[PDB]
Amino acid sequence: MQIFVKTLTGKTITLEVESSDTIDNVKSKIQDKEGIPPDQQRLIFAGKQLEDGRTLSDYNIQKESTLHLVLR
Amino acid sequence: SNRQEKLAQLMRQFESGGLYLRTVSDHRDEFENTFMPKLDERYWSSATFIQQGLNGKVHDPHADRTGLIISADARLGGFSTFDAATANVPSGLEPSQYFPGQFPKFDMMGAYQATWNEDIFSVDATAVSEQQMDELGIPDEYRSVFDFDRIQEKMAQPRLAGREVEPTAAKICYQPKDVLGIYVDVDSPASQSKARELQQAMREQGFDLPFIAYRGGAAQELASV
Ligand SMILES: NC(=O)c1cccnc1
Repeated sequence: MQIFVKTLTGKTITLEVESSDTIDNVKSKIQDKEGIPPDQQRLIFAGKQLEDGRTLSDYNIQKESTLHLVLR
Repeated sequence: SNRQEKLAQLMRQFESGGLYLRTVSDHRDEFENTFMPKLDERYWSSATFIQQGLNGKVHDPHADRTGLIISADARLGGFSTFDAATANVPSGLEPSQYFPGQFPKFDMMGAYQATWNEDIFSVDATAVSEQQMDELGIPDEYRSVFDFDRIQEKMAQPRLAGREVEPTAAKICYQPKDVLGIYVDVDSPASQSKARELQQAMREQGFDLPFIAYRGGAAQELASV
């Protein structure tokens, strides 16, 4: 499925993910597409910062959800 | 309740504490799939706070939408000035219980742009007390509203200054009796045409709604479109 990551530079990143993917996995995918090191990524969804090791499903992140990237 | 009575109730609310405006891209979808099941899981609907003298924009990207004017008495799940994101009701939870409990108590991304305070990310905005928000230095402008009567207070500074605000966002569960009018963009033939289709569909079910033009903190009855 695809989710969208909005940055504060006005970019929207499209990612192909399964709901069993980890936040770690999602941050790796953002490394692959934008060269951002995972340790510098905060991922925000619906008013909370997402924890590495938990899955998209665990946070209820559905198809076409919008996350917000903030650099640490 | 008849057409003139709905209009009168609408304009009274508009000129007091305000009410709701819900534009829709697909009015046949809204009629058949949102409105009709309420007569015989789209429990929460997005809408925008409108009020006389509040220069509030509506969500209408290409300026060609119709929609519903909805009573200030609809059940309120939460209100967020800058539309802090919410999650969809997950499987296994009751939709009617989901808000205000899971409604963000402040706009995380909004408060962070405003203050650059990285402590903000240490909390869950849905599970935070007023005291915690004070400790984080979360400005009042980014705190959500849960009592409808207090939305005009949240919107008072732009209203007093006469400034334009982007579309605000309430989560409401509206009942058929809450539907007071049909929104019409006077400069859009497509909006007017959709509005007529919607008026006919609603009238056939016993809900004869006025046509309402809203713009820039003013609202007027349109005799026909
Ligand atoms: N459909 C709407 O009126 C609306 C209002 C606020 C946010 N999104 C949609």
